[PDB]
Amino acid sequence: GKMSSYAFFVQTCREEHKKKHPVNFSEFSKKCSERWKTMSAKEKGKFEDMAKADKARYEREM
Amino acid sequence: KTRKESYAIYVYKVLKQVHPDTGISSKAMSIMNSFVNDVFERIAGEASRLAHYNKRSTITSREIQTAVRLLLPGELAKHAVSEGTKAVTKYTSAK
Amino acid sequence: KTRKESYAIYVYKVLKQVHPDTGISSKAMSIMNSFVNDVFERIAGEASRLAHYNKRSTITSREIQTAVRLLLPGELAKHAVSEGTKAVTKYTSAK
Amino acid sequence: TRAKAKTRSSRAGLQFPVGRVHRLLRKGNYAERVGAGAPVYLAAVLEYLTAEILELAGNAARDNKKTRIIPRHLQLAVRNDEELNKLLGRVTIAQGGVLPNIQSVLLPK
Amino acid sequence: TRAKAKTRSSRAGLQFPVGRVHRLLRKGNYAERVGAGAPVYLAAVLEYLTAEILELAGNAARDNKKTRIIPRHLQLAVRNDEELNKLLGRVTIAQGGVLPNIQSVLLPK
Amino acid sequence: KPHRYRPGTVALREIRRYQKSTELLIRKLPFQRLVREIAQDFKTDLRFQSSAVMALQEASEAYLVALFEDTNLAAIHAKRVTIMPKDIQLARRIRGER
Amino acid sequence: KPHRYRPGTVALREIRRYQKSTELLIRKLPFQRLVREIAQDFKTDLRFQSSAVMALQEASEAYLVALFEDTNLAAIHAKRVTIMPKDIQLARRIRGER
Amino acid sequence: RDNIQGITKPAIRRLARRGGVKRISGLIYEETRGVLKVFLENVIRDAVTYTEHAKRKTVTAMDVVYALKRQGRTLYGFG
Amino acid sequence: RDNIQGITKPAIRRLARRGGVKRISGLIYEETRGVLKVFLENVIRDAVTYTEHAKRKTVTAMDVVYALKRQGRTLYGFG
DNA sequence: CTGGAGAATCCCGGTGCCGAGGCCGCTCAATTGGTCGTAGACAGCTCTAGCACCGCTTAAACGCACGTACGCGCTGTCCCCCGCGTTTTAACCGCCAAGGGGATTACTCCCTAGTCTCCAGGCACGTGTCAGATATATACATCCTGTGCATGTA
DNA sequence: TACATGCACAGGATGTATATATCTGACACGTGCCTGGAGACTAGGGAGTAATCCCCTTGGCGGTTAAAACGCGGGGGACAGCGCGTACGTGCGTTTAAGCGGTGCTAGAGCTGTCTACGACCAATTGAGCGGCCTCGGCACCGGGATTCTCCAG
Repeated sequence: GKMSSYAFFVQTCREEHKKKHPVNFSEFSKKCSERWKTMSAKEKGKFEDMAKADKARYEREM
Repeated sequence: KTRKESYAIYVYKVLKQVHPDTGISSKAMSIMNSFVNDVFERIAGEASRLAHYNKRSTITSREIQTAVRLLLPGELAKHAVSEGTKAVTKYTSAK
Repeated sequence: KTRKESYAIYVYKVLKQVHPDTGISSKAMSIMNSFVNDVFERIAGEASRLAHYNKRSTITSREIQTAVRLLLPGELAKHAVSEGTKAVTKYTSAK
Repeated sequence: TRAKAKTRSSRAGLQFPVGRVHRLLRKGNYAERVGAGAPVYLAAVLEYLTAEILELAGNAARDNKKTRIIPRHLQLAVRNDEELNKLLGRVTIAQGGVLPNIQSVLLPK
Repeated sequence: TRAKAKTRSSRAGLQFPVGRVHRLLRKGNYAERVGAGAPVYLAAVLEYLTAEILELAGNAARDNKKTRIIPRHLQLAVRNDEELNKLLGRVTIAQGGVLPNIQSVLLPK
Repeated sequence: KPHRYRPGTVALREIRRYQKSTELLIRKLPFQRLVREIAQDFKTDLRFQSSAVMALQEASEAYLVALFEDTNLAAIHAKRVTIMPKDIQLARRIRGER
Repeated sequence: KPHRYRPGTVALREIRRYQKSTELLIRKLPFQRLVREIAQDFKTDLRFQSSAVMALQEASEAYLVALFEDTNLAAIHAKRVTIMPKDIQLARRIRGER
Repeated sequence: RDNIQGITKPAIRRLARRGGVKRISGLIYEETRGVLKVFLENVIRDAVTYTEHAKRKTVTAMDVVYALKRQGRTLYGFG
Repeated sequence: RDNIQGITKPAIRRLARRGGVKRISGLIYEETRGVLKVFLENVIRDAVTYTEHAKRKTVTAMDVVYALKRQGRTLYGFG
């Protein structure tokens, strides 16, 4: 299928805490979603382009 | 004294289709008349509850069909639904 | 969004007469609401059959009183009939 | 003039009384209104269920070497059929008696 | 309405709603017509049986060192009283649990 | 010496005669007096239609006969063939009457 | 030697805990998949409300727990403390559920 | 006087034989009589309740079948 | 990994412990899974029958409590 | 019968939270006060069927004598199931997105109820008769101890 | 060494089943009629529909930890023989009361005709009860201690 703009934000937010500056969903979803609650429209446009590449993939993958 | 209705003549008409040679005692007839009235009140009572649960106010062949699928055991239900569907389909051609 | 009715405020008003210092949780309240709905249907459904057997078209206090005597165990039936008789007597004389 | 009447059961092809069943649905207080397809479906189901129990009771009458059905034959018909014994699973038939059965460990061997 | 209104429950001396009980008796198809004494009798019975189960549940709550009734206390109330257990003999209460009970022949001596 | 059937031989012969017949097994007048005596506690000077005491007898015999089948199963589940008061008390507790 | 509780000591301790407390005892996802699998035979692509599977679990655990009490009585009647399949089969037949 | 004794030992044995019972302990007769008396009390109380509601002085066979149906023991053959 | 095997041996032991059972034979587990599957089939069939009658594609908690109430096992707590 | 160590269950102080319950605004269902049509209370009649009492005949109940068949205690011997270390695996804790589908709303028309008339289907009743219920004899099928064949020691 | 005793009949005795000659009351049918259903009509509103709305069910992210699964010893309960006393099945005199068939009676079911108290239904008009909303307090995990049941070598 396809993946959301939030899914690519969660993936990039997770890599930041995981190996960019050193996973389980349980406690991380607070920090991740409260960051999404104030995420900037220019970052949202980048994650929307990622969601567009995922949707272009989904049109082939079904 | 005054007239009391019962299913007895219709039970006897059906009996003479299924076993033309047999008869039925009056004690067996009052059991059959009890059975017809019991199954009537069970089906109609569940059709009433189905109509009320769905906020409708008309009892219709859908209500009777679903009441027959809940009340009857597995093989009797498929046969009873088939006889009812046949009868309404025939009736609709001449009503 | 659209209004859904329940007995919950009356259950709470009765609780605050018998144990004024206690309260009731939302899961206990939906059990109490279910109990009141079930006992209402059990009394009214027998009152409906009592009226029909006697060819009457009206449910009255006699039909409700008899349905209570049929449905309730012996010690509850004496009290429930006494509370019902007191309520009809107060209502009729205060009207 | 007015066309010669014919009973609603005849239009349906039934022998059970569609007009009575309609009056019983109306006068029984089951709902505010009764659709014309409901009495036909219900009359057909009462006639079907009647045909099933009478067939098995007429077989029981022939097996008991008698020409007329009696309460015994209705009890034997119902309790041998594995679905009529569910439909009538908490009904007692007056003068029906009991279906012959003995527990195997009671036998004299 | 020229005079001032007073709820039928207030004339009857009840907490339960006489008017609602009358609308439910009318719209439930229980009979063709409903007499004015039937709702006040039925509302008084529902209020009484509600007071019984809540009284015993508030005792069970206090004895369990709590101030809020929860499903457990309704089960403990219903299963200890001889008549309420008979009235509710084929009803289950979600989150109620079981009444503590061990057969004496299982005990360790 | 005279003939003897062996103990339990006539018991099986009786089971077979009473499962063959439909007749009522309680004596009618004794049962009718029991029905009137029980009803006397609920209303005084009460009359009974003759059809009503027959309906109560048909119901009562059908109830007891079915309880004896359940009692027989409760006895036969233990390694026994004699029914005992414990078997009635089990049957009526599993059947939800007590 | 290390400490041991005797056989059946911890069984009575378990009986007490599970009668003291109101929790559901079947694991939720495992039960929810069984409900969906059984439903698939009656209609395909059927959805469930999150409270509908809870109502099915509450009713199911209340049924099996009430069956085990009658099963336990059928074992005590036969002079045994161990429950066995013949006890479930008796308990069902005496309540008319088989 | 006592009327439950009219449910004789031979009568209870015939009911037990129709139920398929081979051997009967001597304590069954009093246990049965108690169980029958409790059954009749439960049916005849409801039947008298229908009779009083009808404002009648005779019990009628319909009151018995209504009392039996109301307890989940439906009796066919008496209308 | 049949989905009925998700009713684990530990879970059946907990249900039997709430039922007051001290000792359990190893054949109880398959007998109890057979009984549970029969119970669920009878309730779910009727709940789907109410669902089809409503022309809906989801089962709702009301369909379950109506199915249980029709089978004489009234559940309180879900309205 | 028990002193003393082990391990589980408990009683209490501290700690955080999210659900009970109290408040406010607004639509909708319960009052109030008409008119009017009829369901049922009531009184009086008819006559069914329930109650009471008796005599006679006869099956069924009962009370006892008799003696195995069954229930129950006790012993002994396994074979399971329980308690618990050790390893393995999948349930469940949060957050959200996508969209499938219950919920609501405005339109509108076909179907059910009311309301006539006016016969023919279904009841109460009367009436012969034949299948079920008796009868007396006869016919297999089942039950329950001694009787010899054919087993085996002496 | 002088008869043991299984055991498959042989059969005497006892019941259940079948063929059958007559009798009778309950059945299947015939009929007069009368009332409940059908034929033909109109009106309004429930139900089916198409169009948004928005909401909640379905799917998805891993880690870790808690629940399930596994392996094992050994104990204590399931279960099969055995001995033995008594309780309950069988069968006979004897007795008692149920079932029958008359008689006679009247309470009370079941009904019709009437008069009115009572409930339906409509048009106003409020105030009770619901949804949305906030907030702070009862309950639910913690963390020690500690205590209280458990098992076994004394």
